[PDB]
Amino acid sequence: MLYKELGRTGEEIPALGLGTWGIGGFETPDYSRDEEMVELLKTAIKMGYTHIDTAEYYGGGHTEELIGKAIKDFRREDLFIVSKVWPTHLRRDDLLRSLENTLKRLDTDYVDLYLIHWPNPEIPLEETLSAMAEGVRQGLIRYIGVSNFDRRLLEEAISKSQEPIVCDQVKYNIEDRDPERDGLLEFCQKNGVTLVAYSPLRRTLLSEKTKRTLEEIAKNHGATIYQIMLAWLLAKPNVVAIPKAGRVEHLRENLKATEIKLSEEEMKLLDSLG
Ligand SMILES: NC(=O)c1ccc[n+]([C@@H]2O[C@H](COP(=O)([O-])OP(=O)(O)OC[C@H]3O[C@@H](n4cnc5c(N)ncnc54)[C@H](OP(=O)(O)O)[C@@H]3O)[C@@H](O)[C@H]2O)c1
Repeated sequence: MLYKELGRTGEEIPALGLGTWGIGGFETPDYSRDEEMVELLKTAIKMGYTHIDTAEYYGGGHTEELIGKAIKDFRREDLFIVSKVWPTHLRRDDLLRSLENTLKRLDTDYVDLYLIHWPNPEIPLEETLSAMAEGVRQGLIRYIGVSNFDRRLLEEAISKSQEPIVCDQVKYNIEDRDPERDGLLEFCQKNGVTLVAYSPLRRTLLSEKTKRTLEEIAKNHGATIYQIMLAWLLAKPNVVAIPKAGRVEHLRENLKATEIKLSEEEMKLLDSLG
């Protein structure tokens, strides 16, 4: 497992996080593979997927419940657990309730990282960030961050927050390159913010052109195309990735991607795909 520093914390985290969207349901709870999913999560944690990405929204709360069971076989302090508050709950009292229920469902006293899941232009950022600071002061949150903030909003968040904003979790992969067009990745890299790439496999939906260049490079490393697209992200400074893998095979395969060394010319060729 590759490790990288989170923001300017002097703390390193696993550079591959464990995406949990769809585990125990999507927008609503799905109780139908609960034992299988708890066992999957335990096996991922045991393989080294100690950085876990979840949200109150996930499975209508049930994803955090399953994660809550799975983490009982491990020392809590060895795990890096990330949750998120949905844009409907960014008002102070709603945020603190969401935090509390997240903690209840995880059955733990704190989260390692807590994110604004999406910005809500109707709720002043300063209010939301100050409520999150209360969470930190109370020992309920170790670090705060944001998600789906463009460069301007990240700047605005940084100016309005007593606590450091350690990351911006955004969509970023071999095809989806809004963080490059926005100057967001450069901003993060110059200002000690970790960019966390969600949908880092683009849910496997890729054009023919990108598949063609991915295949060449994959075979040169005797890897899969998905391994190449993870290694490409991990090769960039300040970039961490959160693939979702509901199968052992993919958990194992994606872990291997942390020991691929792409050449300079392969990096340039891959950069040229979006
Ligand atoms: N707003 C936000 O902040 C936001 C939005 C979207 C996602 N996220 C987070 O980011 C995570 C990942 O994003 P995502 O789930 O949207 O997309 P993703 O990780 O790009 O792709 C997930 C899909 O790829 C498959 N997969 C994974 N590894 C594979 C491999 N080696 N070979 C073939 N297929 C593979 C999975 O299948 P199997 O499950 O069968 O392995 C799943 O269907 C989510 O779980 C969530 O934690 C956050």
